Amino acid sequence: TLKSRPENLSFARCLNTTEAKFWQTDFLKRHTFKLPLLITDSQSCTLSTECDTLRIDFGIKVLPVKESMYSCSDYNYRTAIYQKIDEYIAEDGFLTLAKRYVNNIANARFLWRNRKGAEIIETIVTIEDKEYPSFNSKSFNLDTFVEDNATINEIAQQIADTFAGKREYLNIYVTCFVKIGCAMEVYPSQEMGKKLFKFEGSAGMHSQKINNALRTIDTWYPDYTTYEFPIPVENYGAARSIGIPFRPDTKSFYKLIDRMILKNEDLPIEDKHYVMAILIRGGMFS
Amino acid sequence: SKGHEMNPQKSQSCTLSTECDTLRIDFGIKVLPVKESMYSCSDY
Amino acid sequence: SQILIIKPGTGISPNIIISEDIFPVLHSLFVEHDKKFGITFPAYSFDKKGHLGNIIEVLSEEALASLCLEEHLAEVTDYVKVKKEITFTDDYVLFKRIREENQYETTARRMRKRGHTELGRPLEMHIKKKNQQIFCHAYIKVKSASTGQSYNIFLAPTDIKHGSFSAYGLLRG
Amino acid sequence: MMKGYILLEKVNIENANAFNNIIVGIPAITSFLGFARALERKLNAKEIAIRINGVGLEFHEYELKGYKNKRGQYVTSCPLPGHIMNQAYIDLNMSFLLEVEGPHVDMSTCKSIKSTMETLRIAGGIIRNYKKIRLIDTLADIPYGYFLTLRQDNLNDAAGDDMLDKMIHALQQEDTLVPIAVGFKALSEVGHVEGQRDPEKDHCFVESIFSLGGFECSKILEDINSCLWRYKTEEGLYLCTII
Amino acid sequence: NGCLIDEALLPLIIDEGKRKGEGNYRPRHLRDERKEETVQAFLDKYGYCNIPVGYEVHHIVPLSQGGADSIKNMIMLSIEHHERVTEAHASYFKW
RNA sequence: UUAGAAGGAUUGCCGUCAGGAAAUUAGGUGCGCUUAGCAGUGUACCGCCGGUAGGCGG
Repeated sequence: TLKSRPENLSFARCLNTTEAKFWQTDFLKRHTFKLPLLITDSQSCTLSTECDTLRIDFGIKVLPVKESMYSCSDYNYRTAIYQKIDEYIAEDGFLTLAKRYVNNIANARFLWRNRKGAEIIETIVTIEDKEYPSFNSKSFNLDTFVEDNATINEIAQQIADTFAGKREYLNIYVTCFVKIGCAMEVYPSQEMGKKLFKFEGSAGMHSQKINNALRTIDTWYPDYTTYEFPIPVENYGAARSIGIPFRPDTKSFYKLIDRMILKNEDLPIEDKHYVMAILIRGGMFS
Repeated sequence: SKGHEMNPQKSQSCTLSTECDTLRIDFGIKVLPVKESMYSCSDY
Repeated sequence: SQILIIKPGTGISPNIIISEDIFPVLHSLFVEHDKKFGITFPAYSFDKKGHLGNIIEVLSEEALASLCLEEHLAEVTDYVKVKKEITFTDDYVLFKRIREENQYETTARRMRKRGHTELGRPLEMHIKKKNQQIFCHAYIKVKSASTGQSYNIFLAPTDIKHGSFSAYGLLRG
Repeated sequence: MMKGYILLEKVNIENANAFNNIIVGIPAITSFLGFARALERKLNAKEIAIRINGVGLEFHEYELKGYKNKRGQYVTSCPLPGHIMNQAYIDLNMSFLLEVEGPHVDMSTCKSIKSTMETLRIAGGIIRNYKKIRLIDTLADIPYGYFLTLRQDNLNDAAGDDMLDKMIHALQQEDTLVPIAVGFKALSEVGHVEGQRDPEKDHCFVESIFSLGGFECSKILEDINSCLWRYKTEEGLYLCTII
Repeated sequence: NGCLIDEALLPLIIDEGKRKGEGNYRPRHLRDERKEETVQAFLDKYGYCNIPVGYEVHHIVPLSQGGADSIKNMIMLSIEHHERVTEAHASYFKW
């Protein structure tokens, strides 16, 4: 009857992320130019007088959702979960959730703060030694996701394939070119004065913040018409910028997966998107 | 984060360098006989 | 009054988008028009330390139609929401600036160039005492016009309910 | 006739009469409920008109006047007379819970109890200090102490010929049981014998009766009446109980 | 006036609490209550009529480290300076 | 209110004497681990009117 969730339950990530590096280059000559961005002692990083282009490089491992189980103490819960995933990967191709994640990689939300004064900002994404056409980032706004561009349809479909389980893996390598201006300041992540984070000597952003940026796709939260802005997808909808939970005890994943596997019910596809969006993270236990 | 609801901590996360793309795992095993593997038995 | 909305949950905090996105462009618009306008923080919240808010409101007594805010703020759309309606209302608090004295060094020069010869501790009492109370109020950075310095202004309620303006859009003596 | 619970928190009795004949230490509970009738007697001397019906005792801290020897047996200490009759004394940081019913229970009658209790003594002991006098609404509104319940069922269902033998057997089974003094049994018929405290009251020679009681924790106790003491007067068997 | 304006005498302000706070930890159940009459009387110490803007009180000897809610114990710290001394008493006594 | 009262207290050399010790096998087995936004804008400057009172311009 599947009366309760198991004592130990965990899902692995399916959007694994590099610690993003930084580089300083020039927009005019960018494909043949790269310079390290040292942190340059309250630590504070800034560009050189000549170089004017931040060159953030990050990689994304996409893994299937079925083979991301890591601990389950009831086989009945396991088969039901796999069946629920199958239910979805058949109805939808996981393209909607893919399109959302890839849109976040297409509109420069990974650049949390380092995108204010960017005149021209270019995002290049490569998979499997196949360089894709340029993603201009200022054209795509950061509230409404887009669904009718061919190349972003291409990469999104590939991500959907591995997500569904058709592919066992999919590595993504993105280089983003920010013309922040000559001798301007770049803002890397902080780690516990103002202690700046160093990756391989050069500065860079924590992988967590970057993954938080690629996770902001929640547009199906209950109180949306009111806020009308995408929030990052956690279990309780806790956007730290506002300060209040955005799903108390109604559409929470805890309650939602207690109404999907615990009690057989055909959920709306808006809420089924969220249950699988959560599945990308982990820690859903008792 | 939040879990089972009704200050940052340090964590270690090793990663491959930017140039490298391969993990090498080095180990060994000593295979030893089963017969001369009794360390304590109290009855001949 | 015209309400300019900080779009929330977009990344950065509201105060940096207040400091480098709306205030700088407003400063130019306010000074070039000879009729002065005003800046109001409807969501101003002095809990322990200031927190400007999530809204700014531009206020006056046709001159707001001559401000042309549709086209002067078209570069930060993915960040600032421009409400097209210009309604008038009375639920406003206007805002004054609180001086933060000056760095001991700055005052020392001033008070040595034309002042007394011997001057020690009492500046280290007076400046520090007034500043702490002043520095806890809400702060906006503004890039300079002709001095090249980073001025951290400090904003506070006035309740004057009607008055004149400065080039920054605040109350003045 | 509203009923309310008034908590007198951390009352520090100094030199209460610990000696009660066969029982030395915990004083007779008749002292601790005659404190309630004295605190009601002087309140109806004023215009408060409160009738206290029950009082619960929470023994938070204790000290017996005396010294521990090498072996472990205490030796009690007494004041020097101005021939020393058998006597012993105890200090008690204990908190009262008063079931109070009457015209009205309010914070002004807590202030009246605050004024009135500073001229009172509990078991012949002066009051040094008090923490707070507050009306409580639930068991949570009571600080961490240990109430004195009457575990008469342990004494009744105890193996022995006589009830003393039963009490000796009872203290040899559970250790938290303490033998406590409760009431007075009549030894003669009532009448106007000469030499009384107040000539108009009928007078009866008595003998203290004793029982076995237990200590129950604050957040382990169930209900509030279960820890409230009351006066009951059968013919010739005056005593305070828990019912 | 009652306010820790000078930051030079600050290190004594941590050291006196740490000296009477070391091995003086006391669970909340046995700690003094934060009665509002104490900050009321400390406002009536010198004028004020309310807590002054941007200054706010601090038990020189941490409440947890056996402190009293008396007049001769409390002080006004700056907010950034209160952050410094509360990081000090967080680290030193290991709350 | 086992109600109602109480000055225990003046005084002292605890010291001399010493063989604890002789023998051992700790130990044999193991999934830690799934996920995680650091900041109030870093927080400010430089001059002006004046007896170390108050303000002001950018």
